[PDB]
Amino acid sequence: LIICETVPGEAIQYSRYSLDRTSPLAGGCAWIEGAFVPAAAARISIFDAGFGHSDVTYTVAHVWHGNFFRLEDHVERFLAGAEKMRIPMPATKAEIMDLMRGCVSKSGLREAAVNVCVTRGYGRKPGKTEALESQLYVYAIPYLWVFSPIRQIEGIDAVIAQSVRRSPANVMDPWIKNYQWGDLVRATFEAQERGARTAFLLDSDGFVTEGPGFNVLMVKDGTVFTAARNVLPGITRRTALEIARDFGLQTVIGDVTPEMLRGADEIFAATTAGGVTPVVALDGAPVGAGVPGDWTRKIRTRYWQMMDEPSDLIEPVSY
Amino acid sequence: LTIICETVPGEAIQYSRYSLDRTSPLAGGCAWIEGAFVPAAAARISIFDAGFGHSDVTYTVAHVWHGNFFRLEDHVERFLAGAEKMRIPMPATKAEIMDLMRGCVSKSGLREAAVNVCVTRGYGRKPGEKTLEALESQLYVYAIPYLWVFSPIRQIEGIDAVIAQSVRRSPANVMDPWIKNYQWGDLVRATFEAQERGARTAFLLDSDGFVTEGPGFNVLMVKDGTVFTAARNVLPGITRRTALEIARDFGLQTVIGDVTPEMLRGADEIFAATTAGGVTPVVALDGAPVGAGVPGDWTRKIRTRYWQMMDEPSDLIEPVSY
Amino acid sequence: QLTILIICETVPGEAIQYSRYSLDRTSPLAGGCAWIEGAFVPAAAARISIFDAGFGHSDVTYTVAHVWHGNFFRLEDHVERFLAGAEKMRIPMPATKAEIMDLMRGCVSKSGLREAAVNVCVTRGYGRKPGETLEALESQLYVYAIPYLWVFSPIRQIEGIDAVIAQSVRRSPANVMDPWIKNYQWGDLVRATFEAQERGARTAFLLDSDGFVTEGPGFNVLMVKDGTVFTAARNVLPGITRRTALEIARDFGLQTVIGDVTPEMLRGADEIFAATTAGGVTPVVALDGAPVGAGVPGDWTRKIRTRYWQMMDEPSDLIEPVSY
Amino acid sequence: QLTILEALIICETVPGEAIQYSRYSLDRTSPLAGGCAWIEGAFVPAAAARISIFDAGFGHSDVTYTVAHVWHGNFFRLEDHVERFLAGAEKMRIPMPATKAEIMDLMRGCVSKSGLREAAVNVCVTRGYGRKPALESQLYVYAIPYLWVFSPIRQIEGIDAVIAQSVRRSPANVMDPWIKNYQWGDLVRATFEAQERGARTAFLLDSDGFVTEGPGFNVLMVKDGTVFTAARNVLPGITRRTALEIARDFGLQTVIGDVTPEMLRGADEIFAATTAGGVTPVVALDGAPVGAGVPGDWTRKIRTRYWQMMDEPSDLIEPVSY
Ligand SMILES: *C(=O)c1c(COP(=O)(O)O)cnc(C)c1O
Ligand SMILES: Cc1ncc(COP(=O)(O)O)c(C=O)c1O
Ligand SMILES: Cc1ncc(COP(=O)(O)O)c(C=O)c1O
Ligand SMILES: Cc1ncc(COP(=O)(O)O)c(C=O)c1O
Repeated sequence: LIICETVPGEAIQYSRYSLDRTSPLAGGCAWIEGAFVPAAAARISIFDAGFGHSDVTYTVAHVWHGNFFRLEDHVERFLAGAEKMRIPMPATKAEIMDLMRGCVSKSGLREAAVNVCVTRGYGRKPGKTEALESQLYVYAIPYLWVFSPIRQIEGIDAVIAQSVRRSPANVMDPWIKNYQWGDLVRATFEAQERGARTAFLLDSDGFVTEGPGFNVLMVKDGTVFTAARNVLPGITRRTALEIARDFGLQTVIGDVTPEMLRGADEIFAATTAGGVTPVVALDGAPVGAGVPGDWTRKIRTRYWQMMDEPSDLIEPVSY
Repeated sequence: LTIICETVPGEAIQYSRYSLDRTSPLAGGCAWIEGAFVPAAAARISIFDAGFGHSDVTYTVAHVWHGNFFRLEDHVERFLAGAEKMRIPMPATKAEIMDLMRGCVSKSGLREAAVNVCVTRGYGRKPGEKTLEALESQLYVYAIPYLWVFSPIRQIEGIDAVIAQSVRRSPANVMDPWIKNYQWGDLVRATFEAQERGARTAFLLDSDGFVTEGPGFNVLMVKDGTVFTAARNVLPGITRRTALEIARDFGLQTVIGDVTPEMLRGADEIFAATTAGGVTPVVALDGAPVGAGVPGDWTRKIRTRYWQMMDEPSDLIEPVSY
Repeated sequence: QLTILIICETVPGEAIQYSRYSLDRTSPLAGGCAWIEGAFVPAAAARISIFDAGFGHSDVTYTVAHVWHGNFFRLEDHVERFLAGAEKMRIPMPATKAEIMDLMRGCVSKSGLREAAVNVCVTRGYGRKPGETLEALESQLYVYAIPYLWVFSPIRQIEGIDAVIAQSVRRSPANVMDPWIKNYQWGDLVRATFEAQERGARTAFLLDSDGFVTEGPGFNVLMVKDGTVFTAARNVLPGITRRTALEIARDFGLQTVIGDVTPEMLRGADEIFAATTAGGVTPVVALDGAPVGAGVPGDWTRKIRTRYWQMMDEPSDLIEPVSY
Repeated sequence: QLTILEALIICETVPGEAIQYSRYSLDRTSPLAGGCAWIEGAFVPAAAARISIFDAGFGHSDVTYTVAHVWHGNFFRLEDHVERFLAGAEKMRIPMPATKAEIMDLMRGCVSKSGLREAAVNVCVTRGYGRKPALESQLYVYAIPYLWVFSPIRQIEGIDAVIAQSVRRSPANVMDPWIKNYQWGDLVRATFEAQERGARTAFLLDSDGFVTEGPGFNVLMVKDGTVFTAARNVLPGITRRTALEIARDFGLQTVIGDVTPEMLRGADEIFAATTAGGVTPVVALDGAPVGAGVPGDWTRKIRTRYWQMMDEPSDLIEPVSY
């Protein structure tokens, strides 16, 4: 089922530096039950209901060129989903941001993926009081790619999965970022069996939702369409839609049919682990012209250039 | 959200009378983690195991009662088959798994225990990676004191339930309940709804409106000489399997097949079945009594025979060598 | 017994009043007139072949446009939705948009009815038409104009109705038979009506597979919360009464959102109302035995209802007087 | 263009095989010869049978029905059909305006007056169009020449099918396929999909991904000596019922229960079952051969036995008095 090669001349470029590895936390740092530890050594109690019940939600913020991107938006969504899942939060928004910034700073990574999750926990904590049994776990590790940097430029192929559907809103809601990947994993297997890189899942009514780790967007005659129901409201998606509106395009978050996809001018995936990815073939047929689309490239370009432009959306890490 | 427990004096559920020597640190609860038997309270897994971040894991729970394993072989076979269906390579043989489970219980000293075994997709190549295609999957095992979904008292006196209206069971073509798994998002939602509606538990319906199971147990009903229980969108429970064997031995018909809410509302009796507690009468449903509103005759006979099977020599029990 | 639905009682002084006139019954078409297989016929004589696939397969779609005070309301909107659904259903249309509107105008005119419901439907047909060619379409267009129909009575339009969220039935999915196409497949909707009756309410709202609010039997469901009007996007007919209510709402300065509606949204709503050509705008004053907001017809609902009926007497691109 | 039935009096059949029409002459001086309906109290020529446009059976599809057939002048399972018909009308809550005996007499009369020795006989009941010219339900009956979903040649040579991916079968908790009904929106969509993909017909899945039925027929499969067919979200067909009786008489096991696409793709044989044509081999599915790719061995024996039952005196047949 640390730094990476990227396309010369294109918008995705790691930082040019070298990491001080005297620190055992350099390269990847987790925070577990009050301790900053080397990511490789980070372990959780097997009795955490985050494991045995998948009673856990999370988000992933990224750092690029030493800048957090939309860290505040991420933690607010993380917090809103934990409230929806009814998991009490054992730390404030400010505290969580500080723990994430601490994991990144300690790791020294300028290109990084920062996971924070909260679990229902494993019962009373070692040692207090009504005191919360929820557990926060954080880690900052090298930036993750669902699709490689080369494919961020050259594009991927996809299928509409036929053997599995996305988890319904009234079973376990994709709106809450969650670790229940049973359907997403099955869809990844199906993609492999059919010779594609990834799969889009349909919901029970047959509408297009998302894929294993990314939102799905399409462009058609000057409008960008993306699903409202049975998907995570991704923050890459939010950015792409803000970019598209700046470019004068219209945006619609609403029901997306497979016929809409098949007729689309352009399709692309969006996720914090990779950014904006052209999808150039669907179910064996070309998407539009079969090459990364015009709007796709100009949205992807703007996305990466934002990593370096001062704005309310970026926050430099203090290392 | 919701070593010895109080039991009802004189009824069929009684713990072993004994003293547990605590000289060994494994006594009271023992886990097997990455090649080592450790005390349960110290059992920890890598946060990077996909069994966590993707719930890429399946498991079973077999129990020990009066120092006897109950249907250990059936549990391991089912566990192995679900792992195959989930496409998780198994890093152990059936015989190996059974010996780790016996070892955890033996080292724990517990005569009444719950024994969990699960396999996850793993966290990448194991430490001491010695080749690329050595299996990355992880097997974790633990034996801890026997767990009760419903208390020993409720096993005798019964519980009340609701049919959930705010959540449905995971469909077979999303993540199949037939594979025992840790994706409890819907089961936890149903637990919250029960609490908000003032009932002990909830039964979930599937997308077509049929009765499936609840949070940690199968649902069975009795009507005019037949025991009915869902086929689709449920775990094929081994407590359910035993209850149906017992029913047929009592002369009743058994039907594994679609169960409707109207069937439940007309039932003579309803009961829950799970390894974590056995056979539990369900005496009220959506605030209305089930049958005569007390534990039914067949439920009580099945429950009694079930616990007696923990003592009676059979192919179903395997005594633990402490 | 099931209750889905020339002059009926209305509330005196309120915005709903029939025309005061005398219908002359000399022409046998007066009071109700259908067009069936090239012929205008009295409504009571209107019959179709039992072998029409619109019956045996429900291979049929339709719309109902209404006449009030002798004015057609949004006739062209209706025929445009009608045609678009028939194309979605792949039923070839045996007439042009213009021809359809003329037939509908014909039926109303010949009926004499100043308050009427005008149904046009197209079926896959019963095979080769009498008098034929494999060339010729087999689809059948049927039309009728009969006295105006009320899902909820004129008095309930003023005083309000009570509803339940159905728990024993769900709305047909988009990938089974799409509610977006107005259709005659009312299996789920009839089940929901019976459940309403069993639970002591006037009607029921159906949820879809994912547990979201859709529509009721013959009407759309709208709600008002803190200055915004909400109504479902998916698994509903895009009603033209709904379309009109939203237009009115935005001219009152309210926001509007067509999109997913949850049961919890409804349970917190300030107001709830139904919308349909067969009766207009209906207050929903109790849901699942609980009061909706204050439990009386709500402020905005009453303004929207009032304005809707006023629009029947206001020349505009939306109303076309009937030539009697 | 929609093709639901391939073969709308006598049709061409495979010489020497089990399906053969009667050789007789129709007395056509009667207006009813060749097709006779009963509508609102009168027998009328089928081609002039018309119903009120205001019948809720049209405007709401508030209607259920069955079709029993006559072969070689014998009604086949007439009583079973009327009993299924009546039970579905009760489930749909449509009052029945005639007795079981009165229905069977009207069906027999329509056949007798038609003179058809091979006939399809439809009986339906609708909610009606209001107070009649008390109870408003309407019964309509017609006997017309026997109808073929698949032609007599393909009853022998077999057909090809696809599993529909563009549409799903109506759920039990929307409009239950268990009640035979005229709501074919989904079945028509599946028929168009079959046509687009170059196959003669399609099988529909339900919400959970299980195999249900097709447009006008049940789906059965054979694997290693057992016949499987869906339980949920299908009509409990009487051809299906007959085929499973024959299978059991032949010594095969029969299982009415959940059928997966994987099971179909693995089957030894697949066949369709319906009153409009009988038992049809399905020799290709999604462009792959079913089993060996020829009409299967058990399919052929069941089909042969089915047609021989049209002539063998038994509780299954009753001769029609013309
Ligand atoms: C029509 O009766 C109908 C509506 C309302 O749509 P209009 O406002 O009349 O266009 C809504 N939902 C259903 C199922 C209907 O049949
Ligand atoms: C299921 C799913 N959809 C979409 C996303 C991406 O959303 P975001 O842009 O906030 O990372 C994720 C992240 O991996 C995801 O898990
Ligand atoms: C969802 C679910 N259903 C049913 C069961 C009961 O199965 P068994 O009797 O094999 O323990 C379990 C727990 O044991 C379960 O988690
Ligand atoms: C949907 C459906 N399934 C199955 C069947 C077959 O049922 P029977 O064998 O009783 O005719 C029919 C008959 O046309 C049908 O309409």
